[PDB]
Amino acid sequence: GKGKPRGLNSARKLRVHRRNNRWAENNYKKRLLGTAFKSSPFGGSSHAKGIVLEKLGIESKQPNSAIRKCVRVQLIKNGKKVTAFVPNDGCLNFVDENDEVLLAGFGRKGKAKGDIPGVRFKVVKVSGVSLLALWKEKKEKPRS
Amino acid sequence: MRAKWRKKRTRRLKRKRRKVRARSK
Amino acid sequence: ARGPKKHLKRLAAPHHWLLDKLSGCYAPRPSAGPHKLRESLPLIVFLRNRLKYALNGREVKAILMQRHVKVDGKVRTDTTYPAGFMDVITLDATNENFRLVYDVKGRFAVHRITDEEASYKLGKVKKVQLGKKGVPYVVTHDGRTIRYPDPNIKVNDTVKIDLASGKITDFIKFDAGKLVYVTGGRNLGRIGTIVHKERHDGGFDLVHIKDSLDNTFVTRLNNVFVIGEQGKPYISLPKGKGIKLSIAEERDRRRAQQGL
Amino acid sequence: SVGFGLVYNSVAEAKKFEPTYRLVRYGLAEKVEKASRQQRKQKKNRDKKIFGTGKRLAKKVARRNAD
Amino acid sequence: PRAPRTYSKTYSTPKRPYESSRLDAELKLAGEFGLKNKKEIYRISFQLSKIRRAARDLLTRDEKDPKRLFEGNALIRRLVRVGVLSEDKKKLDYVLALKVEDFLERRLQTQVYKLGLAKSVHHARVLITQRHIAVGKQIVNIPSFMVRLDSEKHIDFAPTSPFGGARPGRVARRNAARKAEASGE
Amino acid sequence: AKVHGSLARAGKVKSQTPKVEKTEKPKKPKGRAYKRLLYTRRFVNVTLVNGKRRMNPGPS
RNA sequence: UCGGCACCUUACGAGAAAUCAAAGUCUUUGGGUUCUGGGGGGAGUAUGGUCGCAAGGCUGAAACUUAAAGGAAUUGACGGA
RNA sequence: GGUAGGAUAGUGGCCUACCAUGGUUUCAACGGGUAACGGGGAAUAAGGGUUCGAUUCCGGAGAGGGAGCCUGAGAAACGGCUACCACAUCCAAGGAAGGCAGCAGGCGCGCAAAUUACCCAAUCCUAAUUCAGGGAGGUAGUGACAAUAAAUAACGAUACAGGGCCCAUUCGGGUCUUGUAAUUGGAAUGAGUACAAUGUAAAUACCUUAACGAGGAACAAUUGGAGGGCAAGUCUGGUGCCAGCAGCCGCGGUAAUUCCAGCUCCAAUAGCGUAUAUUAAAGUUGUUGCAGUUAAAAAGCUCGUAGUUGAACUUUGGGCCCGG
Ligand SMILES: [Mg+2]
Ligand SMILES: [Mg+2]
Ligand SMILES: [Mg+2]
Ligand SMILES: [Mg+2]
Ligand SMILES: [Mg+2]
Ligand SMILES: [Mg+2]
Ligand SMILES: [Mg+2]
Ligand SMILES: [Mg+2]
Ligand SMILES: [Mg+2]
Ligand SMILES: [Mg+2]
Ligand SMILES: [Mg+2]
Ligand SMILES: [Mg+2]
Ligand SMILES: [Mg+2]
Ligand SMILES: [Mg+2]
Ligand SMILES: [Mg+2]
Ligand SMILES: [Mg+2]
Ligand SMILES: [Mg+2]
Ligand SMILES: [Mg+2]
Ligand SMILES: [Mg+2]
Ligand SMILES: [Mg+2]
Ligand SMILES: [Mg+2]
Ligand SMILES: [Mg+2]
Ligand SMILES: [Mg+2]
Ligand SMILES: [Mg+2]
Ligand SMILES: [Mg+2]
Ligand SMILES: [Mg+2]
Ligand SMILES: [Mg+2]
Ligand SMILES: [Mg+2]
Ligand SMILES: [Mg+2]
Ligand SMILES: [Mg+2]
Ligand SMILES: [Mg+2]
Ligand SMILES: [Mg+2]
Ligand SMILES: [Mg+2]
Ligand SMILES: [Mg+2]
Ligand SMILES: [Mg+2]
Repeated sequence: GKGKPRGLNSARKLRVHRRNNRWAENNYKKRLLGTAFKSSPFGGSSHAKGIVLEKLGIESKQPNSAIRKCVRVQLIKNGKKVTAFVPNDGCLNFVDENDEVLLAGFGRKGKAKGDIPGVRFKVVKVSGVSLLALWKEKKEKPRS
Repeated sequence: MRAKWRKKRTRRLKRKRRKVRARSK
Repeated sequence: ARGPKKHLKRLAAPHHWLLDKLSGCYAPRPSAGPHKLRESLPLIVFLRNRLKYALNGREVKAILMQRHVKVDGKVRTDTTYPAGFMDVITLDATNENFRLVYDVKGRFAVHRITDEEASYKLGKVKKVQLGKKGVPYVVTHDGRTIRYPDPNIKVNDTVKIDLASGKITDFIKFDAGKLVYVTGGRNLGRIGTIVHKERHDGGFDLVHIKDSLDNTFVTRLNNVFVIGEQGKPYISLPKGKGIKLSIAEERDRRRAQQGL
Repeated sequence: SVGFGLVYNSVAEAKKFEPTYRLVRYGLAEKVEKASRQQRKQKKNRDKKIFGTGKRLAKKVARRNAD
Repeated sequence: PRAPRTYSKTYSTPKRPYESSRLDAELKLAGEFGLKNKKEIYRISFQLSKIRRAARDLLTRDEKDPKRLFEGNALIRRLVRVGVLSEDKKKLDYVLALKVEDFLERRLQTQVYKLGLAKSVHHARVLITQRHIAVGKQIVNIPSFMVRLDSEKHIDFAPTSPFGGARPGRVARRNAARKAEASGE
Repeated sequence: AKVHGSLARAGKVKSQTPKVEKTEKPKKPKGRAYKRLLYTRRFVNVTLVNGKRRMNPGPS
C-alpha cells in the first residue's frame, strides 16, 4: 500500500506524520524555532546599521587570489560583531574607521558569497550617503 | 579516518567531557 | 463597549438601504422604535436615497422640523426614525402616501398608495397574552399593544389596524391558501400563499409557499407575513407582485423594453 | 457642463432652506466674522476655568496686586 | 476608517524574462500597432487570460446550465459588442481561440489608422493624445479606448482642435502672426 | 582567512585608468519612438542575417 | 499437487544502471499497515531526560561551515593482480 | 458533584457551611514557546495546498502597571476618583499637580513610518436641541506603500535604398522614398505658466479655457546588463591572480567577449536594481503525489495496547399506467 496509511479514519496519523517529517526542511525548522531573531546577527531584519571598528583585508579563497577589502562592524541595535564587504573598485577609502554604515545581507541568505570566507554581509550606505552613489561621482561624503 | 577508529577517539572524549563536569561538581 | 452603541459604520449597515460606499464614513443608525435596526428604514434613507427630496441629511432635518412626514399618522420628527415594514408614510404637501413594502429584490419599494389604504395598515401578531387586571392584549410586528382582541386571534396571524384609533378592524387567520409576504432572508419580497406548514416542535417552524408561477420556496415561519386571501391583497402590492423572475427572465424583459 | 439646480418658490423661503455658503455666494448673506477654529476652542477652555461670572475674581485679584 | 478604495493591477509579466521567441514577437506587435511598451502588450495578455479562464470553467459545466447560459452569453456579447469576436462565430469555443491582435485591432489607435485618417499608427497615437479625434462628440485622448463597433461611424476629428474646423492652430497662428509681421499690413 | 591583507592598493586600477570622456551624441527617442526604431532595425530595414541575426556585429 | 530454501532461461514489466518474477501489476500514479529519510559536515556531538555496577545504551540538537558529497555504469590509466 | 444559605440583575463552586470522591488525559490532558489578539479576509496558486491577517468592517482587551470604588439605565470608566508601585512637573519648600495605545507634535528606539495646517460643507453623532458642539469625520500639506491611465515626438519634399516595368537598351518614363542627408520644411500638442469661470465650507488641484509656451524640439529617461544559465561585443584603451567582478559555474598570472573605461548593443521603462521574508518553481514534504537493495532512509527480531484496517451474504427482476 506504498508506505503511508490510506484509510478514511487515518487523518490524524497522516497529519502527525506530516508535522514530524516537516522539520527536515531548511526553512520550516528555521522559521518555527525562530533562529532569525535568536541567532543570526541581523535579528530577522534586512538592513542593520552598525559602527565601523576596523578595515580588514580578507584573503580570497583558492583558486582565486585577491584581497577582498571588507570592514568589521559592531551593530548599533545588537552589539554583535560582523564583517561587511565593501563592494566596488575602491570604496574602502570611502568608509572610514569610526562612522556609521548601513549594511545588508549579501544575497545567499547567510552562506558567505563565493571566495570570501565568513563574510556574509555587505555595505549599502556609509554616513547614509550611499556607497554606490559615492562610487560613481554622484554624492559627496559629509565632511563634518 | 575509518569511522570506527574515529569512534574510539570520540568515546575517549565522551569519557573526558563527563569527567570534567564531575570534576567541577 | 461599556453600554449601548450610538454609531453605525457604513459597510456595517443593512445592505438593502443601497447606501454608497464612499462620500461619507458613517451610516444613519436606526433609532429605537417599532422595528428592529436591521429590519427598518430611517427617514433620512427614505427622503434622500429613495425619494430624492433631500440632498443632505440636513434637509431631512429641515423637512421633519416642519411637521411634514408622518409615520402612521403621527409626525415623528426624528431624522433616524426607524420606519419599517407595513409603515404608512404620509406627506401632506405632495399629497403622497407611501407604504413601506419589500420589492422582490429584498429592498424597500418606493411604493405610493392612496388615502383609503393609507388610513390603515397590517400587523403580524407577535404574541397573545393576558395583561394585568386580566386584560388580553396582542402584540404586532411594530410592537403595538392593542387590548381586547378577538379571542380567535392567535400568534402568526395578521390584524388590520385602524391606525387612527389603533384598533383591530378585522383579522386574517393564518391558515392554508392565504397570501404570505416573506419578510426576511434571501426570499425577502416574495408572495405566494401556501403549500402547507411543517411544525418542528422544538424551534424554527418552516412554511412552504408556491407563487403565481408555481415556484415553491420554503421559508421559516418567523419570516411569514399573511397579507390576504387567495388573490385579493389587503394592501396595494408593489410593481412586480413578488414573483422572482430569474436573471435569464430579467435580462429578457429589460431588452424587451429598451428597444421599445 | 452638468450640475444640479434649485429654484425656490420665493426668495424668502429660499433663505430659510438654503445653506449659508450658497447664500454668501449670491450676495444674499454675509459670511460671519467669527474667530478661528482653535482660537474659539482655546477661549472656551480658558473660560472652563472660571466658575461663575468672574467679576468676583476680577475684583479680588485687582485688590490683591494693588497691595 | 472608511471604505477601502479598491484597486487592481491590469497586467502581468512572463515567467521567462528573455525568450527569443517572445521578445521578437512582441517587438513585431509593438511596431505594428504602434505601441509604447510591452506593458501595453502585457495588459492585453492579462485581459485574455481572465477571459479565457472565464470560459474554461463555463465550458466545463453542462450546456443549457443557466450560469453558462447567462455568463457565457454575456461573455460573448461584450466581445461581439467591442469587435473582438466577430458577428459570426459566436461560441465559447471561439473566445478561447481569440488572440492578442484581435483586441489590438479594436484599439482606437488602430481604428484611427484603419479608418483612414491617420496615415500611421505612430501618427494615430499623436493625433489621439494631442486632443484630436472625437469618438461620439467626446474628445478621446486614450489610445486603448477600445472602440465598440457602434462608435466607428462617428469617429472623426474633434469639433474643436483643428483638422476638425473653426480655428487655425497654435504654431499656425504664430507663423501667420509672423508672416503678417514681416510682410506688411 | 587571513584578515590583514595590504589595503594600500584599493582603487589602484580606477585611478590609473586614463580618463576618456563620453562622446557627446545626438539623443535617441523615448518610449514608442524607440520601439519604432527597434522595429526597423530588426524586422523592416535589417540586412545582415548572419547565423540568425546579430544586433551587435563586432568588426573582424 | 501443497509448503519451503534456492536456482536457471527470458524480460512482458521495472530501474539511473548494476540487476530484479520481484525490486513487476507506478504520471494509465489509491489492496491494508508500521517504521525511517530530506545535500554534505558539525554529529550520533552538546545539553536535558532516561537505562546500566560501569563500559556505554535509548532519545537527541543548534550555532557555524560547505557547491558539491554520493550512486551506477563507460572509456582510459595504473596494479609489489 | 450533592444539599442549604449568602451574593447577584439573575443561572452557577460565584462564595460560604456540611457531605461524597470525583473531574481530565496517548482521540495529547497538564505543561512550555509564540517577534499569537480572533474572524471577515490577503499573497501565490492546473488541481490539492502553502504562507500571511498589528492594520479602513465585526467581536475582544487595554489606556504606565496593578487593585478598589463613586455616580449613573449603562463603567470596576481612566480626556472619573482613591491608594500603592514606577516615572515625572511647578514651588515663595509649607504644599500642589500629573497619564497623547485620541489628533497634530517632540524625544528615544530604530532598516523602518508625514502637518504643532483648514473646516463642520458632506457623513453622521450628542444635547433642553432645525441653530450649539464634534482632532468622530471631511479638506488640503508631506508622500515612487501599492494601483490606474500614458508625453518625451509626428508627417513630408531632398540624398542615396531597389522589387520592378517595355529585353531599364545602360538610369530616364511621372518609379514610389520604409533606412540613410549632427540636411530642409511647415504643421500638431501638452508639460509649464496664466484672464477667467468652475470647483470648494474657504481654498489648492483636476475638468474647461483667452494671451503665452520646442528646434540639440538642452522641454536631453532612467535603471541594470552585454562568457553560460539569459536578450545583447572574442570592438578599442588600461590593469596584470593585483585592483576588481561574479546569486551559481567561474573571469584576472601582458592580445581580459567576465575587472576599470570609451563606443556600440540588449532587457524592462517612469521605472529598475539590492537586501530579507514568503509563495510558485518543489512530485526537494508527496492527500492528490515523493524516496527507503546499492544514492539518506526497513526497527536485530518477535509479541502486543491505543490507532488504522478488515471475506461474502439479506428485494432480485418482470408486467402495467401516469408523466417533464
Ligand atoms: Mg503509516
Ligand atoms: Mg469604542
Ligand atoms: Mg484644446
Ligand atoms: Mg513449490
Ligand atoms: Mg541533511
Ligand atoms: Mg540516537
Ligand atoms: Mg548523554
Ligand atoms: Mg450546592
Ligand atoms: Mg444548590
Ligand atoms: Mg443554591
Ligand atoms: Mg502579542
Ligand atoms: Mg486574524
Ligand atoms: Mg486581527
Ligand atoms: Mg476598559
Ligand atoms: Mg448619565
Ligand atoms: Mg481603571
Ligand atoms: Mg475613555
Ligand atoms: Mg488619556
Ligand atoms: Mg498614575
Ligand atoms: Mg499622535
Ligand atoms: Mg516608509
Ligand atoms: Mg458637520
Ligand atoms: Mg481622523
Ligand atoms: Mg525631458
Ligand atoms: Mg483643456
Ligand atoms: Mg546570448
Ligand atoms: Mg582589450
Ligand atoms: Mg564596458
Ligand atoms: Mg506541485
Ligand atoms: Mg526525494
Ligand atoms: Mg544507503
Ligand atoms: Mg530485517
Ligand atoms: Mg539493522
Ligand atoms: Mg489492537
Ligand atoms: Mg465488507
